[PDB]
Order: sequence, then structure tokens, then C-alpha cells
Amino acid sequence: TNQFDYVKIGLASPERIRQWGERTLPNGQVVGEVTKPETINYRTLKPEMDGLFCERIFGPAKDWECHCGKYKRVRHRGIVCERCGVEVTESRVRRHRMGYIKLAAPVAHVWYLKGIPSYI
Amino acid sequence: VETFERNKTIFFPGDPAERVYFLLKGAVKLSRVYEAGEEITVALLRENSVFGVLSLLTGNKSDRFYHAVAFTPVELLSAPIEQVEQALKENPELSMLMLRGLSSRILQTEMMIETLAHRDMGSRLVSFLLILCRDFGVPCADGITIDLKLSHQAIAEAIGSTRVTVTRLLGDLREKKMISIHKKKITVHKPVTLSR
Amino acid sequence: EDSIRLYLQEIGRIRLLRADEEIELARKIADLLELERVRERLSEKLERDPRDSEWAEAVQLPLPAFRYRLHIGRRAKDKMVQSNLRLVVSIAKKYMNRGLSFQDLIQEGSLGLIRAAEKFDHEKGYKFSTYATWWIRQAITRAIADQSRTIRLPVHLYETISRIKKTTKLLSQEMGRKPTEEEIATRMEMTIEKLRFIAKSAQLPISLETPIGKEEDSRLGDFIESDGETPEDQVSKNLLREDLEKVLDSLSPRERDVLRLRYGLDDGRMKTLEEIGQIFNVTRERIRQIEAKALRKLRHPNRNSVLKEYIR
Amino acid sequence: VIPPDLRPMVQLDGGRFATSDLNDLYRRVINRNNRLARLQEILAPEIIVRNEKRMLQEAVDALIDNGRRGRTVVGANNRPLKSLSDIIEGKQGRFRQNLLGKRVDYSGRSVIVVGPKLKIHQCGL
Repeated sequence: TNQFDYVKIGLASPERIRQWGERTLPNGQVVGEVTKPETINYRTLKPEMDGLFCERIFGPAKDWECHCGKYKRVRHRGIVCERCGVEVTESRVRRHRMGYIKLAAPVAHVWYLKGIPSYI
Repeated sequence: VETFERNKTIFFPGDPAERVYFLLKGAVKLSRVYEAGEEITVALLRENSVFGVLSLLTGNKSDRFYHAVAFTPVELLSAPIEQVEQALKENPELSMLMLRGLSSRILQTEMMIETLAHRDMGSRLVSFLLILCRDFGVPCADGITIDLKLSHQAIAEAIGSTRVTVTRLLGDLREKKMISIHKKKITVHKPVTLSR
Repeated sequence: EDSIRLYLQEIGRIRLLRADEEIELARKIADLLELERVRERLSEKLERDPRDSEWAEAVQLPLPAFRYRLHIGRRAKDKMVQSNLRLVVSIAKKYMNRGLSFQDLIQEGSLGLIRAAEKFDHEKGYKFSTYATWWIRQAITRAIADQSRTIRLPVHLYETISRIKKTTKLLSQEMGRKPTEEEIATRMEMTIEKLRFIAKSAQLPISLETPIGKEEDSRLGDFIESDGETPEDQVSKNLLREDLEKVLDSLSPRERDVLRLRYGLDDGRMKTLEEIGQIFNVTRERIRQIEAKALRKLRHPNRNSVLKEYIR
Repeated sequence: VIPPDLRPMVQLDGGRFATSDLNDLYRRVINRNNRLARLQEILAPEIIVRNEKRMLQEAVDALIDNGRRGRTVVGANNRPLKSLSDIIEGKQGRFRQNLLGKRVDYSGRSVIVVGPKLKIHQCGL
């Protein structure tokens, strides 16, 4: 209730879009982007490492478990995985991260486009 | 044929699965619990044989009032209370069987009796030491030793000891002549003879 | 907006050719091809790439005529890959129904088309129709198998599976409905364990919302829960916490700290007695003693008999 | 790109899985993209690459809103997929049904019957 008053409808400029999934790490090098369209692996089921379910950019589905491994407990929380760059933070951190695709080509938003007035 | 490991308990007080058991093998010593602390084991068994009279003390409403112990890697069987209830309700022999096993745990007590709470912490330590060699002993050359991999202070439960197990026993180990050790072994040399 | 056609029209309006016509090419293409791998050789040796000028080739050339030579050399391929266009669609379309998507295919081929389009040698005379189409096919298959499945599986296994299907069908011939499995393993080389695995392994997922069935009233997945847990558990637990807390927290408050330090009751499992011994007040002979002491204390009836019911 | 789980995807008991059209539209556009980058990388002659973009374009598109303009995507669901828009639209857009109308617990239904003997302001139960 006392967290905010009014909402601010608007648009997401490419910075703001890319500002939906940066998750820059302390290795210092940014992420949030997904370099794979596939989903969980066939052998095991784990989330590749750059696909639609990459943990290191959304979050460790297995609560405090670097996709890499090494840590399987809240004990390891703020600390992340060197080797995987998984952001160890429970799992509710997911469902909220966002990531994004640098586009190899622009796309006239369907909405602005075939809209009733086709604002474009 | 239930069982556990060298570092476990069979149960607590308060825990109502109190029917006569059947230590199939290993000691599975039971550590009768206490208020603040300090638990005798007292109980200590053999093949096949029973322990934990429960549905038998205050009827089937008895509280063990004595925590238990999976002393060595256990091996323990049990039986549906009926065996010591219905199946026991039958011919005496049936009950007698359990009573004979109870008499074993009883004999056990008598064995501790006198040997335990004797007076000295050395004589006493030996009063049942030879006894021990007669229970899980291992005869080998020197003579009828145990060999089981053990403390200095589980031992203390033998006396109320602190370093006696690692100090006084050393005597029997060499200065006094009665046993020897292999990292954590016991070589009772003898039934009596030297050190008597 | 046919898209398929919207491109299909147009490609029409580029017209087909013949070996001879596609021969002037071949040479030119090679003339450009190799030229570059100069460009790479000079790359790799140095500055990582000639990639300057007439020296962007080590070769000699009046520079303008270089870029020109390049243009004609590769323009041949461009004026060839597209020059073909059709036939590849006759191929790709066979996988337009196999999976992926007519357009999706088309591309893939195209990719191939290229590659072939240049890995290709008019010295063996026979037309690319008996070689270009090779590479195509390849390309393609590696797409509906490389994806079109939303859970990538070992494209190799795909074949094994098929191979099994055929081989098992042979068994079925003799042993109808190939009930043989481990006997099929005498020809399957592996326990049905993997055969059945393969079966499931080769499953295509479900929309999560196909409308349910026996009633169009609702999608699927709307009868399950997330990785979360019902409060019923949450609470019980949290009870545990405190239940404990107090119940512990009624014997030696200091030691109680280590009870949470060398253990949990917070966020270490742990602080190895080592570190812990000194953590509270620097100690070596005052730790596992009070440790067991604490346990046996809160152990035994009246004490442990409080978690006796809340063993959570 | 949506935080994954909302496009959740899920093991189903029988082993089968519960794919979500979200990750699907998506993944599509991924390929198309990548590939296209590889097309300009291979400097393919336009009209492919051209074509291509065109596609991409509307992959994207459909993602946003299927069936809006070009040909409604229809995947293994053997029906139009479910674009980003529409899951928050209609009678069942998020709005109107999970959101003004959620589906609480601490409840109980039943048939009903006259409760004589029991007075008003009372109920059986």
C-alpha cells in the first residue's frame, strides 16, 4: 500500500529493454542476455546456461545452487559461483528477472503498427 | 533383523514401540538415559537375543524411561508384541523363552553387579575387563583378549574416569602385565596369571 | 501476405540457367574464393589480415581492379545461389511438412546452398543437381533435428531411435508387435531400460494449455502448483523454530549461542568447533563437552520429549 | 523476455513435458535472429537476407500478438498459439479473470436444501 502512489505507463527504449536483464556480475561482465532458444537439456534437466532458462541470468531454479555446483544451501547466498556465474539467490529471484535479446534487425512494434490509428 | 551403526541409539524414553526385541548380532549396548545426563549403557548382547522389555513393565503403557543405543553396528531383530503378548499368553515355554532371554539381560546385571561400583577404578576396570574378554573377547595368542575399537572414556563410563583409561590401562598394557594395543586394540593376555 | 509465395513469386522472377552458363561462374567463383584465402593467409601470418589495400591482398593488383575481380568472382556465387532458388524449395518443402516451417526450411537450405555453391567443382562435370542437392539436404536435416523440438535431444540418438524402429519392425515381422525387448536387445545392444528411455526421450511436450478435453472449458497446467509450498508446511516449520528456540533457550544462554553457532538456528550449519571454540571466548577443552552436554540436556524425556511430537 | 517461469515449463509425471508457447514464440525468434546474423555474416545475397529479415520481423511480431497481422502461428498445440497479448486480454486475459476474479480457498459448495427447524440468519452446514 505505502510502496507507491501512481503508475507510469510508457515505452521501453532499447537501453531500458537491455536494462531489464543486465545482471552484471563481480567478475565484472554483463549478462541477462540469452544466446540460445532451446530449453532444459535432454540428458539431465538443467537449464543449459544461456537458453530460455539460463540461470545465470534469471536465477538458480534450485534455490542456492550455482548451476555449476559447489554450493547447495542458503549458507552460500550473497556469495555466487566462480565457475558458473550463477547468481545464488534462493529461486523466487526468478519469475522476475528479465532478459532480452539484442535484435539483429528492428521490428515496427505490431502495436504501433497495425493499430486502429496505426500511430506509426 | 533391524540394526544401525557403531555410533547410534536404539531409542529414547517416551518412545512406545516397547516390545521385546532380538539383537540378532553385535552388542547394540543400550544406554539407559538420565535427567541432566550420564547414561549407563547397561545392556549388551549376543546373537539372536532380546532386549528392551517395554510392553511388559507398566503393562503396554510403560514409558521406556531409558534411552537406547545402537552401539556397534547393530544387529537386532524384533517381533509383533503378540509374540510376547498373545503368542506369550500361551504355553509357559513361550513366555519362558522371553523370560530366559530376560534372564540373560538379568545375568548381565549380576555380572556388572560387584564388578561395577566395586571401589577402586583400576581393580573395578579389570573386575569386568576379564568379563569383557569373556563377552566380545577375542582370544588370540597372548590370551583371551577382546579386540574392539574403543575410547579412553567410554571407558570413563566404566569408572567416572578422565585419563585413567589412557593412563592406568597403559600400566596393564606394559608397566603392569595384562594387555597390549594395536592403535585401538585390546590384548588381554590372560584370564588370571600375571596381573591376576 | 502468402510470405512463402510472396518470396516464391519473386524468385520466379529470376530465371534458371544451364551448366555452360553456370560454368563461367564456376571459374569466377573459384577466382574469388581462392583469392580470399590468400586474404586469410596473409591474415593469419600477419597483422591478422592484409586487409589494407591492394595489399589487403599480398597479391599484386591494380587496386581498383582487385575489388572488381572480387565482385565478379563472388557475384557469380550470388548470381548462382539465387540463380538456383527453385529445386532447393522442392527439397525444403519436403521438410515443410516434416516440421520446422516451409520458410524456416527454405532458409536452411539456403545456407547449404551456399556452402555447396561453392564447394563445388565443375570438373567433375556432372551437374550440381547431383551434388548441390546433397548439401542441401544436409543442411536441412540439421535444423528440424537441431531444434523444432523444444527440448534439443542428441540428433545422433534420433537416428539410433529410427534405426531401432526399423530393426525392431524386423523383429516384429518374426515376433509380431516385437514383444521382444531384451531379446530385441540381442539386436538392440542395450537393455530395454534405454529402449524405454528412448521412447520417453523421443516425446514432444504439450502446450501447457491445450484446452483440457471432455470439455473445452480450460487449458492444461491449471490443475498443478509451482515449486512453492503450502503454508501448512511453512508454518509447521516455523513453529519448529521457536519451539525449539525457547526450549533450547532455557539452558546456559551463552552455550545456547554455540548451539546456534556450531550448528544452525540461523544461517550457518556450522561454525567448525575450531573456529567456534575461539569465536565465543577462544577455547579447545570447553567445546564438544558442552556440545554433548547441551544435546543430552535438551535430550531425554521432558526435554527432547517436546520435539517428540514436533520432530519437524 | 519473460522471466522464465512464467513461461514455465514442466515435467509432467508421465514423463512428458509441459512446454509453454511463450518460450516457443520466443525461441523461434531467436533462431531467426541468429541465423540472420550468420546470413549477413556469410554476406548471403540479399534477397535471402532480405527475406530473412522479413521473417524475423514477424516472428517478433507474432510473439507480441499472434494472429494479428500475418498468419497465425499454429504449433504442436494444433491451434493458434498464445501470444504475449491475449494472455492478458480477453474474457480471460489476466485482467479479467485472474485479476478481478480470483479463485480463493476457505470455501465450500454444495447442493442446497430447505433448512426448516433451523431459523433464518442460520445455516446448515
